[PDB]
Amino acid sequence: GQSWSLSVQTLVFITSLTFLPAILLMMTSFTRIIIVFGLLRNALGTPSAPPNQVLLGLALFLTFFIMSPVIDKIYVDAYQPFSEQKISMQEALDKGAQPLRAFMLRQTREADLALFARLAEAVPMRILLPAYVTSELKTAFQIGFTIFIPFLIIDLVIASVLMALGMMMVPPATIALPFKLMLFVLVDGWQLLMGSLAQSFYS
Amino acid sequence: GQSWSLSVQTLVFITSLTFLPAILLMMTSFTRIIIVFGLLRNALGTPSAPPNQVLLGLALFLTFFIMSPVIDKIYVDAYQPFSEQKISMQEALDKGAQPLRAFMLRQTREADLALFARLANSGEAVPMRILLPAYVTSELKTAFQIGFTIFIPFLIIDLVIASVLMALGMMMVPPATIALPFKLMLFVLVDGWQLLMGSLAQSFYS
Amino acid sequence: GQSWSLSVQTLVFITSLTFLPAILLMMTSFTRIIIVFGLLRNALGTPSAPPNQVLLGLALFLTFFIMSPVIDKIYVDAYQPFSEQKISMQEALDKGAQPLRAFMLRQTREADLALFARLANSGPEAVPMRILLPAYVTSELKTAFQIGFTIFIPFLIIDLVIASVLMALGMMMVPPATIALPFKLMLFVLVDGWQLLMGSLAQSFYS
Amino acid sequence: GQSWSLSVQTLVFITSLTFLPAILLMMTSFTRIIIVFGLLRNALGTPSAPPNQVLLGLALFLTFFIMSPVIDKIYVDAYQPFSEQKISMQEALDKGAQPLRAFMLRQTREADLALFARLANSGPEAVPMRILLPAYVTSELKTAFQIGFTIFIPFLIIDLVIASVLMALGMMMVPPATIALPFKLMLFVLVDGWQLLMGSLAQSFYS
Amino acid sequence: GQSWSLSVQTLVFITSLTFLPAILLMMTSFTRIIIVFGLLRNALGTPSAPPNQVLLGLALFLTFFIMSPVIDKIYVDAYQPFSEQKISMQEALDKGAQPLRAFMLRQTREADLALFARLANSGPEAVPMRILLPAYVTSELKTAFQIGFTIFIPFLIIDLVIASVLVPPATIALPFKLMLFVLVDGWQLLMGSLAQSFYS
Amino acid sequence: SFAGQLHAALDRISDRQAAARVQAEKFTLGEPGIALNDVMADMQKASVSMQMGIQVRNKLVAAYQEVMSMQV
Amino acid sequence: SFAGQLHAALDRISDRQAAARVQAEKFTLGEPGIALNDVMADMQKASVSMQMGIQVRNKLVAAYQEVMSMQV
Amino acid sequence: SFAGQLHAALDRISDRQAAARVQAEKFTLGEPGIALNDVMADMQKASVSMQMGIQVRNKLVAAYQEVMSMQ
Amino acid sequence: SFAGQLHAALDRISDRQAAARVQAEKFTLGEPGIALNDVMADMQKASVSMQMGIQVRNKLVAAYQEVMSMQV
Amino acid sequence: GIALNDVMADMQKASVSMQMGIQVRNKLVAAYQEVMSMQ
Amino acid sequence: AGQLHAALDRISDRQAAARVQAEKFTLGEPGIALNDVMADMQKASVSMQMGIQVRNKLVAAYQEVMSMQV
Repeated sequence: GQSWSLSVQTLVFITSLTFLPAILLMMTSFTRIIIVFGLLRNALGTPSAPPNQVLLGLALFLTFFIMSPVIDKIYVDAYQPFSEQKISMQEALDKGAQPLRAFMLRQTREADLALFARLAEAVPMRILLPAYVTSELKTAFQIGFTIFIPFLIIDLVIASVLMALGMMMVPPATIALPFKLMLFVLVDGWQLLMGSLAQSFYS
Repeated sequence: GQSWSLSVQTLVFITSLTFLPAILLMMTSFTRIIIVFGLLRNALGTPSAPPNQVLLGLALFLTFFIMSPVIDKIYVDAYQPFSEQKISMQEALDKGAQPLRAFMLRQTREADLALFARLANSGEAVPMRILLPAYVTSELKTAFQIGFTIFIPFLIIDLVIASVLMALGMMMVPPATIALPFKLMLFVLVDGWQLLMGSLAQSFYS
Repeated sequence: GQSWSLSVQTLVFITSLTFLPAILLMMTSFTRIIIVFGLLRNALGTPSAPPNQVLLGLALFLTFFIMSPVIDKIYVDAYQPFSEQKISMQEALDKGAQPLRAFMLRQTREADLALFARLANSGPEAVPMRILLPAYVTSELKTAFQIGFTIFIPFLIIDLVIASVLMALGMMMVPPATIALPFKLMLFVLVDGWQLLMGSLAQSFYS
Repeated sequence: GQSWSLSVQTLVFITSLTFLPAILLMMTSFTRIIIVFGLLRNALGTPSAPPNQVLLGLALFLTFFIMSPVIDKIYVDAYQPFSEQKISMQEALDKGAQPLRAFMLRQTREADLALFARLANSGPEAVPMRILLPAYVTSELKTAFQIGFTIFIPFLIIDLVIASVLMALGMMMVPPATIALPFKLMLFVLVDGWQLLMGSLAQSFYS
Repeated sequence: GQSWSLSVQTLVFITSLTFLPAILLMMTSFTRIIIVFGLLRNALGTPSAPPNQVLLGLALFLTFFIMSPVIDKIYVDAYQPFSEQKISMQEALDKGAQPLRAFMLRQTREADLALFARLANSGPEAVPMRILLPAYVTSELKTAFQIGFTIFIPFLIIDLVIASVLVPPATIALPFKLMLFVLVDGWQLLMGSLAQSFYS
Repeated sequence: SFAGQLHAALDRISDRQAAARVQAEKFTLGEPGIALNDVMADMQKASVSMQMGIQVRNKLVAAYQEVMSMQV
Repeated sequence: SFAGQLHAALDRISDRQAAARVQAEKFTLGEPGIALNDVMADMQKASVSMQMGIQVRNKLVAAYQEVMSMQV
Repeated sequence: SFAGQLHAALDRISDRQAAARVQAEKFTLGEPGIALNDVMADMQKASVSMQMGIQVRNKLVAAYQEVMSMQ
Repeated sequence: SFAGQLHAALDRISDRQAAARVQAEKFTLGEPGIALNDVMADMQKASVSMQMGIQVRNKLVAAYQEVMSMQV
Repeated sequence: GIALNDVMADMQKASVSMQMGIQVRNKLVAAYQEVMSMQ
Repeated sequence: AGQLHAALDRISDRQAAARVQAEKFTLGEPGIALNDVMADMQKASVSMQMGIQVRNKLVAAYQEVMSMQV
């Protein structure tokens, strides 16, 4: 294979930064995390209690902490023999994006790639990306449900108790929010939470 | 034979690269999808639950998968007789826009064709003008016709959970905070997207 | 009648190509259509349900369909003698603005014209272009609101009746809109709202 | 006395044409009208109900019609001598900008003029440029809102009364604005809205 | 040891200043205050009764006050040595961000560095900047929830004792809560406990 | 009245251009009475006037676009 | 029928350009009948026509984008 | 697919530019076969090809940007 | 890591400009030992490197601002 | 009199001072506005 | 403000002086020597060029200032 000139090299390089936000952050890395966070905040019955400019940043740091092996492999085996000019761009790009796909193929559904192969180990890029976004969503929701369960239990139990305490016209939201907050902060909420996230996304 | 020079050819190509993407995505192939995604998102009682970028990317890939046969016909019958300059641009344009006209002419409710016809006062291979809005309207009809059936199950869930919550004499309690988890559970338990997109495409499949 | 040279005709033509589309669409032919579309979309209870780039194409194809007669008159009476050099650009402009002027005159209100006359302080169809155009913009944007509210009426009816039905069933803690929206869309598509809407609007403009 | 040359005349004329928009439209002529229009658009409960283009065009036709007499007097006193080489530019600028200041001096409130006096320490009609232009900008800002409040009040009353009559029926969960918008447009049409609006704005700018 | 040219120096200046909202003011200064503001606002049962545009300003004016020693030491021991010209832009930023790291260590829990380091997966003081900041924001969320629940308790007791008389209780109770809150003047003791817990 | 003055300016330009063109024409035929040092100057003056006109147009359309681009 | 008008305009432009180029070829090849005052006089008219075309293109495209970017 | 066309365009621009460059280099060494009227044409053609490429890229990028900002 | 890459690229783009400045200095003295076209090309190379740097800056800032401007 | 280019040099220096100040002011007020807007 | 007026007037004067001198030389006057007029006209042209350059710079600066998103 030939080698691209400097003009087209810098062209494609400056261009890739345009696709960078979507292709790196949304359909590849952590959309599950932001979906989980939005769900969870909708579960505390208080929209935008922690501002989004904190949760988004924490999600970015989390995804840079959970993509250590893939960025490691890419960095070494691509940029190490490319910063010393031993391999061509149009081939180093693929040799670097190979282990990223090897990571993708582990978090997609073990069956959905078929459901995108009909509608269409070494599956192409056109098929995997949607067949991976869909099966990242279908598990982000499956995790959000488990997150919702305990707060729903708390709300139901406090409603049943206050009803057994003989009162019908009191809104349990204000009387139950402090209990949710104290139980979530007493059980090491964010620590165990991050931990479970990294473990289910990493294993 | 008449033709176009190279300068005006590249000029009209660069020009079409402005209109073609925006509207030939909007008013041609997939405006019948993003409306459904919006109605779904509104149905789950959780606005902007999936980020708009993910939805607008999934719709784009879905429409680049619904547009396999049309784009393939266009590619062959246009480029293979033109990419090696075996035909004039001015006629290859029509010979390549024919399949799009056919695909449009399939997905269309005649009422709008008749409306616009009786409007423009004309008197069978319809022209470009009289077909386009009569197709956009016939798409916007079935869009809502699908969205309502999408709304039906979650509406039923909300109603039944509200009735059950009212049966226990607990009138003062927000229903949505309890409905949302059950909604997401029933959704993910019935293979939500692999059936949603599937039914959508297979309905777009006539 | 004289005639401008070919070094200023092209100049004024290119210059008018800047204004003509934007301004002579926003305040000359169709500004009652996008207002009605926006009000209807805000009436469905689902803002930005159809993308803002779809409506802006339909509301323009409707325009290029309703402007058949006046653009036909302009085309014949201006181009047909011009392209064969029997008239002058300086005269072609006026003889082509004549029929559009009459069409615009048909649509304006009664009192607004005389009000703008006072506001310009001119004595006593031969109305000028300087004072007719705003008396038309106002006559358009005042009747677009009437059409819009007439469109609103049934959706308000549906919302009120579904709210009353939900309340009379003894369920106070239920959001009405989340139950109203599907019935709104179903009633809309049940009577072919788009077709009859676009048709009655274009026919009203025609009359 | 003496005058300039043709080159520098064209130079300063083109530079003035460059300055024209910001230096004459935003801070000398009608900056109250667009603020009134914006506050109205926010009062109807529907941001961007009409497009910004038609409103910005109407607020320009209106200010042309309002400034007609001042621009007429300036036209006479500036062009009529200068079209036939009677006066020089270095005096034409003063003789033209004098009656414009005679107009712009009424709207200004002398309290703010004294505040800019304290700001520039000028000895005590014939007020120079630097101490006057902001004394007009701020005195127009301080009156645009006093008109906008008068505009708002009826719509606020409508919203409050519809909210109260709604709450009085046991529907404490349905938002009132969804029902208010139709009645708001209905009332804004039923009272000959836009013509009366413009006319009252003009007269209130007059005296 | 050499400094940077003027072009790249002002470029880094503008760029590092562009980080202003999130990574400089939102996760270092007042990610604790506004969460408590929202919690307390919803505690009163009147969401968005005071305009948010006055609450954010008050929070910003408070977090500027509560970060006076750090920013003052940074000014003194950076902008004088910088205009002393014996220091370089990179060395300036590092030696001036060191007290930021000390302050960060002042408000992180007794075993959060461990989790975020094992996540950073590096052998065990001497903690880089990438480990501290998220480990900072996490403990910030924890302590903010804690103080918020502390403030929640008394108003919950008030709601209970006014509702236990039996009729909408919240409507007729809102003025009582507001009256007790203005009688106790919760702002002063609130801001005092806030500062005293922020130094810990 | 504003279109009137615009037409007046356009006529002031076009009449000078037509005079220069007619002079060049009636000179290239060899007709006696026209000189080179006249047609050249007339040409140059017409070109300068056209340049002034196009500059005025450009400034005015830029100002109008800036005005209509604002947000009310 | 506006697309037909645009097709006719583009046809006229490309016809003028191709005719000028064919005249240029028939000149430089050595054939008789061209005199360097027809090829060099049309290599400017064709360019001016192309410039008019691209100017109208730019104006129409900008107006279309402004329209479709309305705050509806 | 569609990435094939990207590769085709990029490796049809890069090879043209490299051919023009190696021709200019073999010329500046005085190697017999170049005449200073063949390198200029190839250089200008490579320039206009690169210009067309970056114009297509600008159009496609702006379109994809306007698409991803919808609702 | 990646945090080092920031000021790595910064000093890599600053040292070239420092060398260019020292070359321009030791040339503008009239000193024999430095070529004119040498520094004239080196300055252009430094300028294009600076352009590349500010373009990458703009792209990265735009991306980071766009991703941090959504609803989680 | 004055030296030859130092007039244009001072004009360029004032221009770049205006530029730097305007960029700083714009970025700072934009950050302040985008921080002062939330729930 | 109130000083650039004087600068434009000085440019007008530097132009009008050389212009009047030229118009006095051609019309048969034994007062000029064909060398003062040329140098003075060139100097006037240079002055006018400097003036229009300063105007361009000031207009650019003002347009940059006003076009900011405050």
